[PDB]
Amino acid sequence: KCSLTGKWTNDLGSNMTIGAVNSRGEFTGTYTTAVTATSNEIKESPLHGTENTINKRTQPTFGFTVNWKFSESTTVFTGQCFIDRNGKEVLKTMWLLRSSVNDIGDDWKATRVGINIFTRLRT
Amino acid sequence: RKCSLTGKWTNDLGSNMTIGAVNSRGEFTGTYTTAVTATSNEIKESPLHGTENTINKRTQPTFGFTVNWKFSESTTVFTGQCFIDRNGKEVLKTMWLLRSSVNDIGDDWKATRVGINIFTRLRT
Amino acid sequence: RKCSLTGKWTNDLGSNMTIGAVNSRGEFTGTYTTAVTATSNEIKESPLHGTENTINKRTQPTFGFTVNWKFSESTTVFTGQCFIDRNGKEVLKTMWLLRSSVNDIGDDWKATRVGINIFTRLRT
Amino acid sequence: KCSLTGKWTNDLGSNMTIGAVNSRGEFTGTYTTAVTATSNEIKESPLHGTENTINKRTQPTFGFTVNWKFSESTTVFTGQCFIDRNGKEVLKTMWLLRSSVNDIGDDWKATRVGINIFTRLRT
Ligand SMILES: O=C(O)CCCC[C@@H]1SC[C@@H]2NC(=O)N[C@@H]21
Ligand SMILES: O=C(O)CCCC[C@@H]1SC[C@@H]2NC(=O)N[C@@H]21
Ligand SMILES: O=C(O)CCCC[C@@H]1SC[C@@H]2NC(=O)N[C@@H]21
Ligand SMILES: O=C(O)CCCC[C@@H]1SC[C@@H]2NC(=O)N[C@@H]21
Ligand SMILES: *[C@@H]1O[C@H](CO)[C@@H](O)[C@H](O)[C@H]1NC(C)=O
Ligand SMILES: *[C@@H]1O[C@H](CO)[C@@H](O)[C@H](O)[C@H]1NC(C)=O
Repeated sequence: KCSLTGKWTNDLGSNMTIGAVNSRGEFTGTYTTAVTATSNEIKESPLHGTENTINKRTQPTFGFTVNWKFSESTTVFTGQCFIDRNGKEVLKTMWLLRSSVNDIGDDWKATRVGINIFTRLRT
Repeated sequence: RKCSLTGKWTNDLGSNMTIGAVNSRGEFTGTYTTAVTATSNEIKESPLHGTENTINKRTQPTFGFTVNWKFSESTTVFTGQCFIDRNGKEVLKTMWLLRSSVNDIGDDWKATRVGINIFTRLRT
Repeated sequence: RKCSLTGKWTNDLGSNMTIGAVNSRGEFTGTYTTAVTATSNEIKESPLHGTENTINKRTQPTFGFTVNWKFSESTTVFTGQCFIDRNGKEVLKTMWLLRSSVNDIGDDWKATRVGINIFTRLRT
Repeated sequence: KCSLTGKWTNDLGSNMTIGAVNSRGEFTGTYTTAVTATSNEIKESPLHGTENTINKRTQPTFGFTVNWKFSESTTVFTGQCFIDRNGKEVLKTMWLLRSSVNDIGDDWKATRVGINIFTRLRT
């Protein structure tokens, strides 16, 4: 039931747009982040993921990657699409954000972690 | 010099991956062979797809990828960086999140397991 | 103005904590009442002990604390910051790691679950 | 078997010293980190934790907090003490590091995550 294809929003204000998913579970899309950790003018980036098909679960598991266009940075999201009591969709995700570093000896700090909630937009 | 994602890699738990191209866009897919599971099902090669960052031609770009487990309801996401070590050997330093499937959203809080991984080239 | 850890807090899952002093050192202990479990055992108030940072008198210091689950083999660690919101209400923004017990070190990779939590004062 | 009381070292080079643990599972100690994320002269800080007693497990679960003396920063560790095949002790931990921020609206990036391995020192 829960479908990833469409236009979602975050508790941070981000805007993601996913296209349709396949047979292979794959989808594509674009992210418009509203916050950055990088001091660079934010720009609409592409996200590539995949959705789980293992059994027609009305509430699949998903993950996707964001290739930031404005940072040497990479973000990954994983989560599950849930069907509320309101009858409403809900991505409950969690993400890891890697920062680019110049030494294997500094990598240990290269990574942050958090959540995000996505919902849908009207119209 | 050149840290390409492309190639065959193994990893600290025994797991093994195989990654292909990398478009002019960093996009790339491959397969995954875990060596271990949180679940109870026989392992099956699973497909992977990711993107390599290229926003200031760096010789050790970051990357990320999803793994669509074939034998399971859940999914894992990996993010790291392609380091060129001192030995001159490439070394993927990585980290993931394994998202398990839960029946009830009020049970979400527990579906997320976190970990590391270090990949090293297989290829002789 | 003043974000003290001291007081009674509840949290987004229903869980509830009670924290006491805060020495001249930030050290402090209290109890914990989870509302939910990864395990199968009846819940029992568990003890907690932490430390509040005070290295440049900030009005919203960071903190951390461990929870020594009484009904279980495992442990959870919380770290966050004591925000003074705009409503003027304190708000603990937090995050944890729940370390489960495993029998075999080769099974370590899966013992770590990660999550959030937001605490809000109970006290009327 | 696995005992936390003593002097350990990391894969980063850090030095921690824990005292004895109680009956309540509690211990104390001091951390000497060898890397920082903060640009401040590093200084030996105090760590307060607790160890799990729930059944005499020769391989308990532990967690402790580090009140950094040189940063507005807090670190938390959790892990398990393991008894190797070599007969040797091994803390396999994982930590979360909170950075101090000035706005609830920037908190989302306030947190990094990683590992650490501790072993023992000789002498
Ligand atoms: O700092 C960078 O290099 C790019 C940051 C991208 C924004 C991150 S993605 C995780 C979190 N969720 C969002 O929507 N934005 C921040
Ligand atoms: O147990 C499942 O739900 C399928 C997971 C398959 C492997 C996970 S991905 C994180 C960790 N590292 C590996 O190489 N494999 C495990
Ligand atoms: O299931 C166990 O092993 C005991 C865990 C008790 C509660 C965990 S701590 C993280 C999460 N947030 C809560 O308030 N409780 C759970
Ligand atoms: O940057 C700060 O504010 C203090 C950093 C303390 C060092 C951290 S603790 C996690 C990781 N492990 C270590 O031993 N050091 C880094
Ligand atoms: C997303 O778009 C909505 C309206 O379509 C807007 O109000 C919000 O500010 C946008 N946030 C972005 C661009 O991430
Ligand atoms: C820890 O001490 C050892 C020797 O006791 C030393 O070689 C190492 O550099 C130290 N690291 C620190 C001070 O964190």
